[PDB]
Order: sequence, then C-alpha cells, then structure tokens
Amino acid sequence: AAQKSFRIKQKMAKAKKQNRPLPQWIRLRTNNTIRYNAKRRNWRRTKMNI
Amino acid sequence: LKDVVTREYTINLHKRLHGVSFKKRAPRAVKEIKKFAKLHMGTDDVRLAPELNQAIWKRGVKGVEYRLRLRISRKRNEEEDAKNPLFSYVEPVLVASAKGLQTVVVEED
Amino acid sequence: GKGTPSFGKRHNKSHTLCNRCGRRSFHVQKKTCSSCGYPAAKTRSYNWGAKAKRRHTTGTGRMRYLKHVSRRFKNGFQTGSASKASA
Amino acid sequence: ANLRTQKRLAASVVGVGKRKVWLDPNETSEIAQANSRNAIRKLVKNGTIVKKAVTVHSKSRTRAHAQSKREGRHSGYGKRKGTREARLPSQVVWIRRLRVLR
RNA sequence: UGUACAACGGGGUAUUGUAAGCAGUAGAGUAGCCUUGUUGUUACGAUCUGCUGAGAUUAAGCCUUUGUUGUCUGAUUUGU
RNA sequence: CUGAUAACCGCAGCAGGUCUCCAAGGUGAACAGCCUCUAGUUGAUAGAAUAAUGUAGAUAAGGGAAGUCGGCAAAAUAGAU
RNA sequence: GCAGAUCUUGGUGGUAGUAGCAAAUAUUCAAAUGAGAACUUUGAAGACUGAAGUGGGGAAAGGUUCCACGUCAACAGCAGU
RNA sequence: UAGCGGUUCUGACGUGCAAAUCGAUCGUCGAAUUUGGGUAUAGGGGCGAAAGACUAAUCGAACCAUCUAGUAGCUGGUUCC
Repeated sequence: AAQKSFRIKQKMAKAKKQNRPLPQWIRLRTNNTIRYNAKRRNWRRTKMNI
Repeated sequence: LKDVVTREYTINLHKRLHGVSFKKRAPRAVKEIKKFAKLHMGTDDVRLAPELNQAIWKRGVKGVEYRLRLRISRKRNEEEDAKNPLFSYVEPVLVASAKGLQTVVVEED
Repeated sequence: GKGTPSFGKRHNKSHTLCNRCGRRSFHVQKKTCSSCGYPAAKTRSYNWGAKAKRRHTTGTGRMRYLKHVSRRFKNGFQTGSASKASA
Repeated sequence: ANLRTQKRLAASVVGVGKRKVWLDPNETSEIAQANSRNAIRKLVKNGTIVKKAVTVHSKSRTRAHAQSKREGRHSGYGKRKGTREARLPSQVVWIRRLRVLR
C-alpha cells in the first residue's frame, strides 16, 4: 500500500483488467442472455479484500 | 418608444437594511438595489455593475453605506432579446459624500 | 467507545493470502492457514463442514489431469499411434 | 471553457501557487487552447498570464511600536502579563553579572 | 391625471457629545543653535484651547413639506 | 495518488476514530487566545417573512437562595508588581 | 382446499408530498460555455483556516481514485453543462 | 497547553452527525505517562491495580459448523359445504 509486494500488484493488475463492461458484440451473439457485466467492482462500493 | 432616459439617485440603504442579520446585509443590499431599480425604471431585468458591487462591499457584509449615489440607465436588449426588451443597468458615481444630492436626469450628448 | 470509534483504530491484517489455497485465510502471527491448513502436510476438511467439502473438493477446479482419465480408461490405456484407413 | 488544468499548470510553471495567477477572461479562448506546459511558458512570457504580486504584510507598526519600546514606553504594569522571572530569568541576570566580574 | 402616490432633498423633533481640517508666546520636558537669554528660539511632543451644544444619525412602525424626479388601466372570475 | 468532516474502518461522500516530520510576523510568559503573510479553500440545499415553543448566546431596577432534595446553572473572582 | 401462527417470500398503501434536508462565522456582481448556471469556469470583491492549520510530505489501509479526451440515464440525501 | 481521560449540566441529540456523538465545564499533564509496529497468552480457557470487567458492537462464561427438525405437561396457529 504505496510500497508493495509483487503478489499484491499482480492481483491489482488482474482486478484492473476485469474492470470493463461487456464487449458490445457479445450482445448480438446467437443464443445470448448476457445483458451486462454482473461481476463489476467499483472501488467505492465493494472492497476486494485484496 | 425610446425611453432611454438615464437618471441619478441617492438610494438610502440605511432604512432598507434595518434589523437584518449581519451576515446578510450586503446580499440584501444587492437584492434591494434590484428592487429599487425595478420600482423606478419599471423593467424587471436589472444588471448591476461590478464597480458598484465593489462599492457596496467596501466594508464587509455589515458595513453597507447609508446612502449611495446611483446612475441608472435604461437600455434595450437585443440578440435573442429577453422576456422584456428593456433592462436597467446600475452604476455608481464617485462622490466624497452622498449627503445632500437630489435626483437628476443625466444629459448624455 | 466500543462501537464505531473503536472500529476507527482498525487498520492491520490478521490474515493474508494463502499460498496453497489463495483465500486470505493465512494467519500472519500464527504462520498457518485456517481454510486449507498450509503449511501442514494435509488440507483441512471436517465432516461437520459438509459445505466446505462442497466448495473445495474435486470437480470444483479445473481437473487438469483427472478429466483425461476415464476417457483414457475407455481405450484400455492405449500407447502408440493410429493407422490410416481411407479418405 | 473550463480552465482548471490551465490554472494548475500555470501555478506549477511560474512557481507561485494557484492563489496568485491571473488568466485574463478576454483571451480566455486562447488559454483553453494552451494545454501543455510548453504552451503555458509562452502565455506567461508574452503576458496572457501574470504573477499577481505579494499581499503586503507591512511590518511598519511593528517597527514603530518596537521603536517606542526601545525608548522605554509600553512598560508599566498593565503592559506586563508574566512573572518577572518569566520575562527575564534570575539565572540569566546572574550569569551576566558574574561572567562580567570574573 | 389627483390640495394623488412614490423616491430623494429641506424644516422640526430626537440620540450622542464638540466633528475632519487649520491655527495658537498653551503643553511635562528634551535635545539643537545663536547676540546664549530675565517669556532667546528651532524641532520633537500625550494632550489642551479657538472655530465646534460641533459633526454624525433622524425612520425602517417620528412629524411636516407649494422643492426635484418619476408613477397612474396588468391577469382572472362572477347574475335572480 | 489520497492519508482523511468526500479516496482507510464505522452498511454511507457518517460533525466519529486513526502513527509521525517541517512550521513566519504582531500581542503576550507562551506551540494560549485574537489578527495577519506564504500556501489552500469559499464546500456543506436555497429564497422570503422573521409569530408561538424551542436550541445556542445574552441583559436586568429593588431584595438577594426566601427557589430547590441540594446555590444544580450562571454570576463574581482572576494577569503582573 | 385456507383469514389470522408478533407465520415465510414478494409487492403495495394511509400516515405524507408531511417529519425533515438548520454545528464547522459567508457570500456577491459581471462575462464565457450551454437547451437550461443560487452551484461550472475565469475576473473583480468580501471572507476563513492563521502555521499542534482548511498548508506542505508520508506509515497503516485502499487499489487506479492519479492525468487528459468525450459525456449526464443512474450517484453526488437541492441542482449540475 | 498539546495530549490522554470523562466529572457535572442528570445541557444538545435521542426514527441522531453518531448502535454512545456534540457544546460548555472539568481531571491529569514528565510520570505506576501516552502510543505505533513486532510478539506472547485463546474459551470454562486467557487476561484482570478486581468492576464478574475485557476477549474484534457478542461474555456470571466468546464466535462458527455438526449432533439437531434436541426436549417441552407450556403459548400461538391447524385450510370445503
């Protein structure tokens, strides 16, 4: 936390790369039911507990 | 028709800011000069000048002067003209004493 | 003084990320994990926690090698290659 | 426009803090264009952005009062609110008495 | 469209307490000069005195006013 | 990058809690209070009237604790020589 | 087979467009953008924190909040460009 | 003073700023002082300058899961003519 170990920074990289909405072209696919990103994590709303 | 007559006044803000909270005297001095010019000129839009906003506030919220000279002009609005085509524009005129000055129509020529 | 202003002083971690099970259940001062049990030689499971044996058992992960066993049994554990027949 | 960035950069470029910068509202469209620090260094150079010099904290009543105290005024009993050892300790008067004699 | 009404100004009333500015052989003394004195002066100097019952404020729920400037037909509803 | 009356914990952008470094002028005994310079804000829903009853802040002729379970709360007192 | 078990899950009412949105001394005028500005941005004022600060750095914690471009459905207990 | 406590108003608030906060008053303020990090001690066991106090809003005996749909002479319900 401002001075870190590599394990924590690697989990931040994974939590940053997941922090996006749907790709829009999945909304069109044959047999779709995916309507939004259900596993969205903000940093105000839900702490990650590392 | 034209009605672009510009007049001077002595507004007596002592008897308009009486009994009013000290952190609300100069805001009401502004909102009372607007009502004064709406009374005289008759138009609804009043524009103050920022030099007058300095001369109201020379002395904090609570040190509004008793009498201010005013030059009020009444001018017309254009270029997407307002709800009313005429508006007032209130300026100060510099004087060492606002004591003893009758109202005066200003000659602008 | 025991409610919210005592939750004020609360900035440390008893637990950090387990290396075996990756859960943040690994107690720092104890040097042991509470979910799996690392660094024990085992992986703690208790029959009173039958839901723990639902969360952490076989089938819940990838089965990176067991997945190819029953298939590999069905052929009788063949070794070698295959011949070519037609087209 | 929205000149948050440019006020920030102009403080960080001139070196004086944000409370003393002056982004004039006549050239304001040009200031919205000047986005990088290498543009702000031009806009400070010609005169679109200036310093807004220091608020004067004139120590000229300090000097007049101390000039009076040098001639022995403002030193009756009501101008004096701490004990006589607290104003000047006895230990310092004794040190000055005795290092002089010694 | 009126000995109307308003905003200012004027007068009375009233509160306080003698303004800013200028002047003074007033001012405890201090220095500084010279014919060095029999108020010797220059400069500093809280204050005091003269103009100064002055100046300020006076209606926001004071009074009065022939003065100066303005204002005076916007909306709605109503009947046996 | 924040290090907190919005970036951490308190279900919250919660007048709570949370370790430390630098630190100007005046008054004053002083890192007190009050005022300012350097920096930093001007964010906390606002407009109008301002009756009850309130919360916070006050003052009272004469008597002075008779008030109340009890001078509870205020008052006085205070700095320096 | 249902009317009620301070029954379970869910939904919706009156109360009610009320109680409330009142600590942290405080905001005002103009211009620009814009469909629209008590709240944005700039300028002019007025103020505050007053160097045990509402200032500069950081530890713990957070995890991308940092910075720019575009943008206002939802959030910022009013508003919002 | 800072800090650390938290006495009195039986003040504010009491569907709160807050599952114990705010204001004033007050105690203590160089030591049986405050406090960070590391570490030790764990449930009939710790730890206690002792109040049966504290042990992660839980304590004359923590929290979680299982035995367990525990037992109940005692409440409450118990569905069509």
